[PDB]
Amino acid sequence: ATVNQLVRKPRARKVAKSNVPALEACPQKRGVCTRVYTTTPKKPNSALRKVCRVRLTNGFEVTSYIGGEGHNLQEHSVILIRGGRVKDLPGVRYHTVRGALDCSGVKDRKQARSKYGVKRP
Amino acid sequence: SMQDPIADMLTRIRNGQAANKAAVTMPSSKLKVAIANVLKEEGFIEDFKVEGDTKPELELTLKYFQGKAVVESIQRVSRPGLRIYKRKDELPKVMAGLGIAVVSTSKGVMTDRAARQAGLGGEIICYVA
RNA sequence: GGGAGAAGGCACGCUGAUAUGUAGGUGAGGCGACUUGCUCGUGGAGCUGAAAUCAGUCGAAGAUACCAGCUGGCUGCAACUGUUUAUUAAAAACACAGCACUGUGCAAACACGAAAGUGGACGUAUACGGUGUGACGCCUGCCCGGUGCCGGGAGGUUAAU
RNA sequence: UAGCUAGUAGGUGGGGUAACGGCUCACCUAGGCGACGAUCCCUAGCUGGUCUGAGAGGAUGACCAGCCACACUGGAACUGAGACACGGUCCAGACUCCUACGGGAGGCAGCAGUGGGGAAUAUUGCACAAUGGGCGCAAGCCUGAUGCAGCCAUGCCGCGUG
RNA sequence: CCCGCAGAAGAAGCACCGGCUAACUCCGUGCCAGCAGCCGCGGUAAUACGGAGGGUGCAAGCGUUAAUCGGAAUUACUGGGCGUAAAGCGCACGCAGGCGGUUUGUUAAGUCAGAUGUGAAAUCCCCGGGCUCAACCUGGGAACUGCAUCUGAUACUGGCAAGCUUGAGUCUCGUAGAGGGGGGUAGAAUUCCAGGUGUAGCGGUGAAAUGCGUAGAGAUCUGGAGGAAUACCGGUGGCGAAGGCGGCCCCCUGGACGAAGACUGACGCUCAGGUGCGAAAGCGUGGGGAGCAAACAGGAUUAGAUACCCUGGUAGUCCACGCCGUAAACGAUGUCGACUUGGAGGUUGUGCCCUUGAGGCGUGGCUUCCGGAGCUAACGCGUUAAGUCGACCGCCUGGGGAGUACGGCCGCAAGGUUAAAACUCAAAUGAAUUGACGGGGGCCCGCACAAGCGGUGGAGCAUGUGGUUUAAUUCGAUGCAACGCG
RNA sequence: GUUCCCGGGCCUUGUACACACCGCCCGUCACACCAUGGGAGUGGGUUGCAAAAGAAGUAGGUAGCUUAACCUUCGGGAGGGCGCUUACCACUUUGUGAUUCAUGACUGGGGUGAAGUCGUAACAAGGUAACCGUAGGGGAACCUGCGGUUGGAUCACCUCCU
RNA sequence: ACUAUGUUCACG
Ligand SMILES: [Mg+2]
Ligand SMILES: [Mg+2]
Ligand SMILES: [Mg+2]
Ligand SMILES: [Mg+2]
Ligand SMILES: [Mg+2]
Ligand SMILES: [Mg+2]
Ligand SMILES: [Mg+2]
Ligand SMILES: [Mg+2]
Ligand SMILES: [Mg+2]
Ligand SMILES: [Mg+2]
Ligand SMILES: [Mg+2]
Ligand SMILES: [Mg+2]
Ligand SMILES: [Mg+2]
Ligand SMILES: [Mg+2]
Ligand SMILES: [Mg+2]
Ligand SMILES: [Mg+2]
Ligand SMILES: [Mg+2]
Ligand SMILES: [Mg+2]
Ligand SMILES: [Mg+2]
Ligand SMILES: [Mg+2]
Ligand SMILES: [Mg+2]
Ligand SMILES: [Mg+2]
Ligand SMILES: [Mg+2]
Ligand SMILES: [Mg+2]
Ligand SMILES: [Mg+2]
Ligand SMILES: [Mg+2]
Ligand SMILES: [Mg+2]
Ligand SMILES: [Mg+2]
Ligand SMILES: [Mg+2]
Ligand SMILES: [Mg+2]
Ligand SMILES: [Mg+2]
Ligand SMILES: [Mg+2]
Ligand SMILES: [Mg+2]
Ligand SMILES: [Mg+2]
Ligand SMILES: [Mg+2]
Ligand SMILES: [Mg+2]
Ligand SMILES: [Mg+2]
Ligand SMILES: [Mg+2]
Ligand SMILES: [Mg+2]
Ligand SMILES: [Mg+2]
Ligand SMILES: [Mg+2]
Ligand SMILES: [Mg+2]
Ligand SMILES: [Mg+2]
Ligand SMILES: [Mg+2]
Ligand SMILES: [Mg+2]
Ligand SMILES: [Mg+2]
Ligand SMILES: [Mg+2]
Ligand SMILES: [Mg+2]
Ligand SMILES: [Mg+2]
Ligand SMILES: [Mg+2]
Ligand SMILES: [Mg+2]
Ligand SMILES: [Mg+2]
Ligand SMILES: [Mg+2]
Ligand SMILES: [Mg+2]
Ligand SMILES: [Mg+2]
Ligand SMILES: [Mg+2]
Ligand SMILES: [Mg+2]
Ligand SMILES: [Mg+2]
Ligand SMILES: [Mg+2]
Ligand SMILES: [Mg+2]
Ligand SMILES: [Mg+2]
Ligand SMILES: [Mg+2]
Ligand SMILES: [Mg+2]
Ligand SMILES: [Mg+2]
Ligand SMILES: [Mg+2]
Ligand SMILES: [Mg+2]
Ligand SMILES: [Mg+2]
Ligand SMILES: [Mg+2]
Ligand SMILES: [Mg+2]
Ligand SMILES: [Mg+2]
Ligand SMILES: [Mg+2]
Ligand SMILES: [Mg+2]
Ligand SMILES: [Mg+2]
Ligand SMILES: [Mg+2]
Ligand SMILES: [Mg+2]
Ligand SMILES: [Mg+2]
Ligand SMILES: [Mg+2]
Ligand SMILES: [Mg+2]
Ligand SMILES: [Mg+2]
Ligand SMILES: [Mg+2]
Ligand SMILES: [Mg+2]
Ligand SMILES: [Mg+2]
Ligand SMILES: [Mg+2]
Ligand SMILES: [Mg+2]
Ligand SMILES: [Mg+2]
Ligand SMILES: [Mg+2]
Ligand SMILES: [Mg+2]
Ligand SMILES: [Mg+2]
Ligand SMILES: [Mg+2]
Ligand SMILES: [Mg+2]
Ligand SMILES: [Mg+2]
Ligand SMILES: [Mg+2]
Ligand SMILES: [Mg+2]
Ligand SMILES: [Mg+2]
Ligand SMILES: [Mg+2]
Ligand SMILES: [Mg+2]
Ligand SMILES: [Mg+2]
Ligand SMILES: [Mg+2]
Ligand SMILES: [Mg+2]
Ligand SMILES: [Mg+2]
Ligand SMILES: [Mg+2]
Ligand SMILES: [Mg+2]
Ligand SMILES: [Mg+2]
Ligand SMILES: [Mg+2]
Ligand SMILES: [Mg+2]
Ligand SMILES: [Mg+2]
Ligand SMILES: [Mg+2]
Ligand SMILES: [Mg+2]
Ligand SMILES: [Mg+2]
Ligand SMILES: [Mg+2]
Ligand SMILES: [Mg+2]
Ligand SMILES: [Mg+2]
Ligand SMILES: [Mg+2]
Ligand SMILES: [Mg+2]
Ligand SMILES: [Mg+2]
Ligand SMILES: [Mg+2]
Ligand SMILES: [Mg+2]
Ligand SMILES: [Mg+2]
Ligand SMILES: [Mg+2]
Ligand SMILES: [Mg+2]
Ligand SMILES: [Mg+2]
Ligand SMILES: [Mg+2]
Ligand SMILES: [Mg+2]
Ligand SMILES: [Mg+2]
Ligand SMILES: [Mg+2]
Ligand SMILES: [Mg+2]
Ligand SMILES: [Mg+2]
Ligand SMILES: [Mg+2]
Ligand SMILES: [Mg+2]
Ligand SMILES: [Mg+2]
Ligand SMILES: [Mg+2]
Ligand SMILES: [Mg+2]
Ligand SMILES: [Mg+2]
Ligand SMILES: [Mg+2]
Ligand SMILES: [Mg+2]
Ligand SMILES: [Mg+2]
Ligand SMILES: [Mg+2]
Ligand SMILES: [Mg+2]
Ligand SMILES: [Mg+2]
Ligand SMILES: [Mg+2]
Ligand SMILES: [Mg+2]
Ligand SMILES: [Mg+2]
Ligand SMILES: [Mg+2]
Ligand SMILES: [Mg+2]
Ligand SMILES: [Mg+2]
Ligand SMILES: [Mg+2]
Ligand SMILES: [Mg+2]
Ligand SMILES: [Mg+2]
Ligand SMILES: [Mg+2]
Ligand SMILES: [Mg+2]
Ligand SMILES: [Mg+2]
Ligand SMILES: [Mg+2]
Ligand SMILES: [Mg+2]
Ligand SMILES: [Mg+2]
Ligand SMILES: [Mg+2]
Ligand SMILES: [Mg+2]
Ligand SMILES: [Mg+2]
Ligand SMILES: [Mg+2]
Ligand SMILES: [Mg+2]
Ligand SMILES: [Mg+2]
Ligand SMILES: [Mg+2]
Ligand SMILES: [Mg+2]
Ligand SMILES: [Mg+2]
Ligand SMILES: [Mg+2]
Ligand SMILES: [Mg+2]
Ligand SMILES: [Mg+2]
Ligand SMILES: [Mg+2]
Ligand SMILES: [Mg+2]
Ligand SMILES: [Mg+2]
Ligand SMILES: [Mg+2]
Ligand SMILES: [Mg+2]
Ligand SMILES: [Mg+2]
Ligand SMILES: [Mg+2]
Ligand SMILES: [Mg+2]
Ligand SMILES: [Mg+2]
Ligand SMILES: [Mg+2]
Ligand SMILES: [Mg+2]
Ligand SMILES: [Mg+2]
Ligand SMILES: [Mg+2]
Ligand SMILES: [Mg+2]
Ligand SMILES: [Mg+2]
Ligand SMILES: [Mg+2]
Ligand SMILES: [Mg+2]
Ligand SMILES: [Mg+2]
Ligand SMILES: [Mg+2]
Ligand SMILES: [Mg+2]
Ligand SMILES: [Mg+2]
Ligand SMILES: [Mg+2]
Ligand SMILES: [Mg+2]
Ligand SMILES: [Mg+2]
Ligand SMILES: [Mg+2]
Ligand SMILES: [Mg+2]
Ligand SMILES: [Mg+2]
Ligand SMILES: [Mg+2]
Ligand SMILES: [Mg+2]
Ligand SMILES: [Mg+2]
Ligand SMILES: [Mg+2]
Ligand SMILES: [Mg+2]
Ligand SMILES: [Mg+2]
Ligand SMILES: [Mg+2]
Ligand SMILES: [Mg+2]
Ligand SMILES: [Mg+2]
Ligand SMILES: [Mg+2]
Ligand SMILES: [Mg+2]
Ligand SMILES: [Mg+2]
Ligand SMILES: [Mg+2]
Ligand SMILES: [Mg+2]
Ligand SMILES: [Mg+2]
Ligand SMILES: [Mg+2]
Ligand SMILES: [Mg+2]
Ligand SMILES: [Mg+2]
Ligand SMILES: [Mg+2]
Ligand SMILES: [Mg+2]
Ligand SMILES: [Mg+2]
Ligand SMILES: [Mg+2]
Ligand SMILES: [Mg+2]
Ligand SMILES: [Mg+2]
Ligand SMILES: [Mg+2]
Ligand SMILES: [Mg+2]
Ligand SMILES: [Mg+2]
Ligand SMILES: [Mg+2]
Ligand SMILES: [Mg+2]
Ligand SMILES: [Mg+2]
Ligand SMILES: [Mg+2]
Ligand SMILES: [Mg+2]
Ligand SMILES: [Mg+2]
Ligand SMILES: [Mg+2]
Ligand SMILES: [Mg+2]
Ligand SMILES: [Mg+2]
Ligand SMILES: [Mg+2]
Ligand SMILES: [Mg+2]
Ligand SMILES: [Mg+2]
Ligand SMILES: [Mg+2]
Ligand SMILES: [Mg+2]
Ligand SMILES: [Mg+2]
Ligand SMILES: [Mg+2]
Ligand SMILES: [Mg+2]
Ligand SMILES: [Mg+2]
Ligand SMILES: [Mg+2]
Ligand SMILES: [Mg+2]
Ligand SMILES: [Mg+2]
Ligand SMILES: [Mg+2]
Ligand SMILES: [Mg+2]
Ligand SMILES: [Mg+2]
Ligand SMILES: [Mg+2]
Ligand SMILES: [Mg+2]
Ligand SMILES: [Mg+2]
Ligand SMILES: [Mg+2]
Ligand SMILES: [Mg+2]
Ligand SMILES: [Mg+2]
Ligand SMILES: [Mg+2]
Ligand SMILES: [Mg+2]
Ligand SMILES: [Mg+2]
Repeated sequence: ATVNQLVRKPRARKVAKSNVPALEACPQKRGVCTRVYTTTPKKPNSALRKVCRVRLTNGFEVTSYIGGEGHNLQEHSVILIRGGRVKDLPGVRYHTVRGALDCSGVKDRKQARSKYGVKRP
Repeated sequence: SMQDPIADMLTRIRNGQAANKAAVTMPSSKLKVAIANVLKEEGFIEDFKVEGDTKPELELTLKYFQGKAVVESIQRVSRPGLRIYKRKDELPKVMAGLGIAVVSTSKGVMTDRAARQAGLGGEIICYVA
């Protein structure tokens, strides 16, 4: 406030940081993948959530959630990563794209198959 | 410490109307009389005087139609901290043209309606609803 | 304050020129004058003379000889200059400024001395002696059972007489 | 990031520039910029616009058009009306290159295309028929400029699928 | 582009269906598997998971991801705030800067009006036109919010000359005050020191003990030494910018307020950097040290007690000279000015009548409390505003990370000051409301306690549970409110 | 007989409780993961200063070697070209800083994680009111001193007064 | 006088 104060120091616009550091406004990104493993979520949930560390191509080292029931990911295996938090595993802030590269489609799925990368019956 | 005298006039008018007060004394000036006469001429104030030789005291006489006051709202626009000069076509119209904006134009102080027809702009002193 | 000559660089000879030797130093024959002078203040003839810049020029090399720092980084110990085993040890040892405890009221404590007397001191507690520690910065914790020291005086034991 | 700055800031005179100018010299003066942000650091081609918004604004600058900049990296000039010259020249460099070992090449940020990078983005097509461009009296020759074609639901829009 | 056959023939997916948000059932699964844009779904009757049917929404596309704006008045110029939610620097002085009472001039910088040039074309926009239609192309128009110059206008703002008196300041005269700085001295008390009296305790506590005492303490009296603090007066009293400031007396000294004049003639208000002051605790050096008292020791308490309680007790607390620069430095409320109903006090002035008897009306300063309009999320504030406006400054932008790190600046140090980011959460927060609770308060009541009386718990047996055993020892009840219970 | 123990009733008050005190809740310690500062250092990027360097070219100077037109006394003048040379200067070299990004034994805190350990600091007078500053102490919340704030509770137990 | 604690998610 005070118009003279604003002339002397203008309104600093709140530069809101991005949720997902995949960098340079990229839709998806390749990941070599290391340590595929299970993890427990926060309070009201309780499960064994399937998740992997992902050595990204640009240099970053991120965890990514593995959606669907069952997966082919292990040790290495090159996968594709898209954005999206899980909101349960604190730290996990990406999703593996099912269908793309070494990550295969979910077995025996019918409804909602673009998500989970499965072809027609 | 008394930076804007014109705003102080318009508060005395606003605060006189809130208190249901008959008359409103204050130190006079050239620009005070010009504004006070425009408010009278259209009909927010009911008469005024400028009694005094050495130390003049301009007192107004506020209008009341019902129990409610006549001056609904009155505010300073072109304050000394931020002067607001509008052009001919960019002149405002208060309350969609049933209130007035006192505007100091090159041909004396006048209403915004008169400034449009006269064909000129100026410093918009105050909106009066 | 330093470190610091940190590190590391560049320029250096000779010959002309600027300048028939310069700024500078320097002061004479003069001339005011002021008086009696080993005079004041001009005055600047000669001698003297850097340091530069510019242009040449020779050599492989110009601070050419003698003379005359090796430098930087990490780290222990001791703050420092100093002292020390004359004649195998120079140091981290001693000392040191600074710090604490302690004694000492002046015929001071203490020391040398059978003593007289001397130093301490022709000083007097902001002084003096002893002990430890050892600039400076941050600090210096618990134990008084044992050994010492200090204070207390009832009681026990206790010499000479 | 609080001080930067010695051709630095101005003068006189000489040279040089198509043109004026510390453009560049010699001397002279001691400035100049700086809290209305110099200097230093990081980032960035700029605009018409584009998207968004009630508007103010916010974000952005692919395609079309104007300006600038650059041409393997670092320099220099020559030629010319125009360049300190994408497909000139000369050095130097890194990397590919062929040789008879003496020495030579070479420059896709023109068009196709390859490897590599990437989440990701196309044919080693046809044609000067038009529209400009180049030279030439012209005819014409030249032209990956342009006009077509390929590819891709990448969009906007039409008709399907009775 | 036009006809010519041919035959529905070759030509439909994929999101979603718990709320936001258009659309529901059934099986499978059982906090698993999984979903998730936000809230959240799944623990054996899932509308949210997986499948199935059914629906809904788009359809040669659909969804997911990323990216920008929007909604976000969540950086607020249009258009937000700062008593308690995030947010008034601890308080002053003050240069640059922002703002400035009032009347004449006078310019024309701002401002306003007009005019001319330009603001490339495309794009956008509107009326047309052309492709079967559309997208697309396209004619004209408007626009290009601008910038420049040129001529005017003088209200306002500025510059510039005089003013002028309301602001602001000076002088005269008094009044009040723990304003300050320096120096004296007074009495009460506490402690220790010396002595007299005197005979077992004193001291302390919830209860004890450590501690002091037959060496004669405690108590009592006399004389003395110290140091620190000033009973009563003393108040919702006063003074100070804030921090803060109390015995009494002098020395120097700053301000405040009133009275009626005279003078100056806007000299003013704010203030980034900057400087000054700034409780307590610390820190340095030199003193001082009664009481008190971090640390520390012992004794209790306790499961433990590095605490609370007790007995001791050093730095410190005190003075001189420097440093520190912070506090819930608080009215949690920046400074200055104007304006807008009241009431009850306190405090300090000053005028007019009769002091005609501790009177009475008035008008000023400072101040405590309760309330009106109005404001506020509410609580509340309310002429000393958080009301109504103006000037300027400081600050805020979800909670954690963090007033932390790094770097600067300052500091002897302690540390102060300036001040991030990654990461992480969907909250954190304020006021008020209804309950419930409290080792909060009041008032009652009940075999609740007291006042009694007889029992259980000891024994043996009956019965019921737990357990253990068993082929089975069916099943249920399992704090009061299950256990001679169904 | 009503002070206390237990339960209940009404009123008032504080509350960080609403599964409503059998409530909430703080910090160490233990484990896992993530980001993050310090750290003997190590490995780059950029870049300041101080020099050395000097290829090509351009210009200035020219003892040397030349040489078509102009002038000519038919001798040669002029002028030019090469070579040399000086200046300007690129590559490159040396030293030393600055800054910035990686990385590093170990280490300091920080965040997150359904049912770990130790206590119970806070919210009620939270059982010693809480909190702010500061100093000392302590396994941990914290405790203690000094000053400050109310964002503390009860102020029918005293007893005696207006 | 002193006098500690109440595993997790839920049901409203
Ligand atoms: Mg879990
Ligand atoms: Mg206009
Ligand atoms: Mg030095
Ligand atoms: Mg060294
Ligand atoms: Mg020196
Ligand atoms: Mg040297
Ligand atoms: Mg040297
Ligand atoms: Mg050295
Ligand atoms: Mg020599
Ligand atoms: Mg010479
Ligand atoms: Mg001479
Ligand atoms: Mg001379
Ligand atoms: Mg001389
Ligand atoms: Mg003579
Ligand atoms: Mg001479
Ligand atoms: Mg002379
Ligand atoms: Mg001579
Ligand atoms: Mg030379
Ligand atoms: Mg030479
Ligand atoms: Mg020789
Ligand atoms: Mg030579
Ligand atoms: Mg040499
Ligand atoms: Mg030598
Ligand atoms: Mg030497
Ligand atoms: Mg070391
Ligand atoms: Mg060693
Ligand atoms: Mg070692
Ligand atoms: Mg050492
Ligand atoms: Mg030594
Ligand atoms: Mg030492
Ligand atoms: Mg020696
Ligand atoms: Mg000796
Ligand atoms: Mg010796
Ligand atoms: Mg020896
Ligand atoms: Mg010997
Ligand atoms: Mg030695
Ligand atoms: Mg020796
Ligand atoms: Mg020493
Ligand atoms: Mg003798
Ligand atoms: Mg003797
Ligand atoms: Mg003697
Ligand atoms: Mg003597
Ligand atoms: Mg002594
Ligand atoms: Mg020694
Ligand atoms: Mg020693
Ligand atoms: Mg020391
Ligand atoms: Mg010290
Ligand atoms: Mg003893
Ligand atoms: Mg003794
Ligand atoms: Mg003794
Ligand atoms: Mg003794
Ligand atoms: Mg030309
Ligand atoms: Mg120029
Ligand atoms: Mg639009
Ligand atoms: Mg719109
Ligand atoms: Mg909007
Ligand atoms: Mg831009
Ligand atoms: Mg492009
Ligand atoms: Mg194209
Ligand atoms: Mg093009
Ligand atoms: Mg141009
Ligand atoms: Mg140009
Ligand atoms: Mg170039
Ligand atoms: Mg170019
Ligand atoms: Mg190229
Ligand atoms: Mg080229
Ligand atoms: Mg080139
Ligand atoms: Mg080049
Ligand atoms: Mg030609
Ligand atoms: Mg040219
Ligand atoms: Mg070319
Ligand atoms: Mg090419
Ligand atoms: Mg080559
Ligand atoms: Mg190409
Ligand atoms: Mg390719
Ligand atoms: Mg042909
Ligand atoms: Mg053509
Ligand atoms: Mg031609
Ligand atoms: Mg022709
Ligand atoms: Mg013809
Ligand atoms: Mg042709
Ligand atoms: Mg061709
Ligand atoms: Mg083309
Ligand atoms: Mg399509
Ligand atoms: Mg298509
Ligand atoms: Mg596709
Ligand atoms: Mg047809
Ligand atoms: Mg047919
Ligand atoms: Mg048919
Ligand atoms: Mg048929
Ligand atoms: Mg079909
Ligand atoms: Mg399970
Ligand atoms: Mg169920
Ligand atoms: Mg079901
Ligand atoms: Mg479903
Ligand atoms: Mg369906
Ligand atoms: Mg799409
Ligand atoms: Mg947005
Ligand atoms: Mg906005
Ligand atoms: Mg605003
Ligand atoms: Mg807000
Ligand atoms: Mg708060
Ligand atoms: Mg707050
Ligand atoms: Mg404040
Ligand atoms: Mg304040
Ligand atoms: Mg501030
Ligand atoms: Mg000022
Ligand atoms: Mg002004
Ligand atoms: Mg004015
Ligand atoms: Mg005025
Ligand atoms: Mg005029
Ligand atoms: Mg003007
Ligand atoms: Mg203008
Ligand atoms: Mg105009
Ligand atoms: Mg246009
Ligand atoms: Mg149209
Ligand atoms: Mg048509
Ligand atoms: Mg049409
Ligand atoms: Mg269009
Ligand atoms: Mg058109
Ligand atoms: Mg047009
Ligand atoms: Mg037009
Ligand atoms: Mg006029
Ligand atoms: Mg005028
Ligand atoms: Mg004027
Ligand atoms: Mg006075
Ligand atoms: Mg007075
Ligand atoms: Mg006083
Ligand atoms: Mg007084
Ligand atoms: Mg007093
Ligand atoms: Mg006083
Ligand atoms: Mg005083
Ligand atoms: Mg006084
Ligand atoms: Mg005592
Ligand atoms: Mg006695
Ligand atoms: Mg006794
Ligand atoms: Mg006694
Ligand atoms: Mg006694
Ligand atoms: Mg006495
Ligand atoms: Mg004493
Ligand atoms: Mg005394
Ligand atoms: Mg005292
Ligand atoms: Mg005051
Ligand atoms: Mg006051
Ligand atoms: Mg006081
Ligand atoms: Mg006193
Ligand atoms: Mg005074
Ligand atoms: Mg005064
Ligand atoms: Mg005064
Ligand atoms: Mg007065
Ligand atoms: Mg007057
Ligand atoms: Mg006057
Ligand atoms: Mg300030
Ligand atoms: Mg100070
Ligand atoms: Mg003080
Ligand atoms: Mg103090
Ligand atoms: Mg200390
Ligand atoms: Mg002290
Ligand atoms: Mg010291
Ligand atoms: Mg000291
Ligand atoms: Mg002391
Ligand atoms: Mg003492
Ligand atoms: Mg004991
Ligand atoms: Mg204890
Ligand atoms: Mg206990
Ligand atoms: Mg136990
Ligand atoms: Mg114990
Ligand atoms: Mg005590
Ligand atoms: Mg003491
Ligand atoms: Mg004193
Ligand atoms: Mg301060
Ligand atoms: Mg200070
Ligand atoms: Mg503070
Ligand atoms: Mg205070
Ligand atoms: Mg207060
Ligand atoms: Mg505050
Ligand atoms: Mg205020
Ligand atoms: Mg003030
Ligand atoms: Mg002020
Ligand atoms: Mg006011
Ligand atoms: Mg006021
Ligand atoms: Mg009143
Ligand atoms: Mg009163
Ligand atoms: Mg009130
Ligand atoms: Mg009033
Ligand atoms: Mg009032
Ligand atoms: Mg009042
Ligand atoms: Mg007032
Ligand atoms: Mg206010
Ligand atoms: Mg408010
Ligand atoms: Mg302020
Ligand atoms: Mg700020
Ligand atoms: Mg912020
Ligand atoms: Mg944050
Ligand atoms: Mg703090
Ligand atoms: Mg800090
Ligand atoms: Mg640091
Ligand atoms: Mg410093
Ligand atoms: Mg200092
Ligand atoms: Mg320092
Ligand atoms: Mg210290
Ligand atoms: Mg300390
Ligand atoms: Mg609350
Ligand atoms: Mg509250
Ligand atoms: Mg109760
Ligand atoms: Mg009983
Ligand atoms: Mg009985
Ligand atoms: Mg019995
Ligand atoms: Mg019986
Ligand atoms: Mg029995
Ligand atoms: Mg029993
Ligand atoms: Mg029995
Ligand atoms: Mg049974
Ligand atoms: Mg049984
Ligand atoms: Mg059963
Ligand atoms: Mg019952
Ligand atoms: Mg039951
Ligand atoms: Mg029964
Ligand atoms: Mg009860
Ligand atoms: Mg009842
Ligand atoms: Mg009630
Ligand atoms: Mg409370
Ligand atoms: Mg709750
Ligand atoms: Mg509890
Ligand atoms: Mg802790
Ligand atoms: Mg923590
Ligand atoms: Mg780290
Ligand atoms: Mg690190
Ligand atoms: Mg490092
Ligand atoms: Mg050179
Ligand atoms: Mg060369
Ligand atoms: Mg020839
Ligand atoms: Mg010839
Ligand atoms: Mg010839
Ligand atoms: Mg020649
Ligand atoms: Mg480690
Ligand atoms: Mg380790
Ligand atoms: Mg356990
Ligand atoms: Mg335990
Ligand atoms: Mg507690
Ligand atoms: Mg506590
Ligand atoms: Mg309590
Ligand atoms: Mg307790
Ligand atoms: Mg407590
Ligand atoms: Mg409390
Ligand atoms: Mg504290
Ligand atoms: Mg502290
Ligand atoms: Mg502490
Ligand atoms: Mg400690
Ligand atoms: Mg321990
Ligand atoms: Mg303690
Ligand atoms: Mg306290
Ligand atoms: Mg526990």
